Amino acid sequence: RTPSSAST
Amino acid sequence: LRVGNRYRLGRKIGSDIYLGTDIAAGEEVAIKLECVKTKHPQLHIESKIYKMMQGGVGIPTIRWCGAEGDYNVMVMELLGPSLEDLFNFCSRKFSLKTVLLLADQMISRIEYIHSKNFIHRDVKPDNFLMGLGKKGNLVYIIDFGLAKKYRDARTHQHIPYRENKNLTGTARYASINTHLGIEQSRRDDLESLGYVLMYFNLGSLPWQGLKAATKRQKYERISEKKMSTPIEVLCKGYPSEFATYLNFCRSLRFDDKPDYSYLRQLFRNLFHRQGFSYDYVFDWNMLK
Ligand SMILES: Nc1ncnc2c1ncn2[C@@H]1O[C@H](COP(=O)(O)OP(=O)(O)CP(=O)(O)O)[C@@H](O)[C@H]1O
Ligand code: NA
Repeated sequence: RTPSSAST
Repeated sequence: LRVGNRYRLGRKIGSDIYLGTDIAAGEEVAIKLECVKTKHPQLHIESKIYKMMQGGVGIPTIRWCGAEGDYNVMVMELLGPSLEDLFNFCSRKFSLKTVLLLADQMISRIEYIHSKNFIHRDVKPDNFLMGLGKKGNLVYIIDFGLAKKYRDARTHQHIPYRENKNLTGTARYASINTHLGIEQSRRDDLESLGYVLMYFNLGSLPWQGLKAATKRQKYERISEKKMSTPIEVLCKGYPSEFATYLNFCRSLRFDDKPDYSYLRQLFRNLFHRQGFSYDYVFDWNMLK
């Protein structure tokens, strides 16, 4: 998954 | 393997979550496992939130919690595919009617959570799942890993205003307030849903796929692009209600109770002018 779309 | 007497573990359905059976009931379940030794135990936290939410329409039922050898275990209602999965299955185009059907239930789910003294802080298409079977017209919300109390449960004292707070949840769908490092509140859950609805309308958001050297330089590009994109440019070519919704969320004060009813009614009035029926016939129900 793209990091812009990942839960952080 | 067994778990909690009456549950049989199957294979993964994502990461961790496994297919299971309730052997006693004869019903498929989802089983979340967390290694006991894990650095940052959170399952047990997620379970206590789900427990406060129980009785809620579109909240998964937690059937059993406990530890089994090397694992903490949460057994829950088995849910269908996420809104992101269904979006990919629909060729990353939802019809206006599907967006409005989803908007009506999603605002309701967020209101329900807020009524139980929590903010979600991770509103995104991946954390809404359709039900299965008789629940197949119901939008569920999941993944309370980043959720927290915004008010005292007894006094309904709101949490204090604070700044310099780090990005919590997902860059693509985060409120402008979240990018600025402001403590999240009810408004931010609703503002994120606004980005989700225009994401479904467009197929992507204009701050997607920004080139950056790092993860940090990238949240900064997404921040800049978001703050420099007027709501009327974002929502151009779509019904004004999507812009009105986001202007309302952006106008809310930190400790303001949203008018959930007004926001639902915006979309219902649009739904009625289009001549659509609330028959739960989503785009994916048409796939042959
Ligand atoms: N009760 C349930 N029924 C069916 N599927 C479920 C479920 N609970 C979670 N899932 C699915 O299992 C996967 C993992 O769920 P979870 O909410 O733990 O994701 P996550 O917190 O690890 C973020 P990421 O998926 O990016 O790693 C997701 O793809 C979700 O769709
Ligand atoms: Na349906």
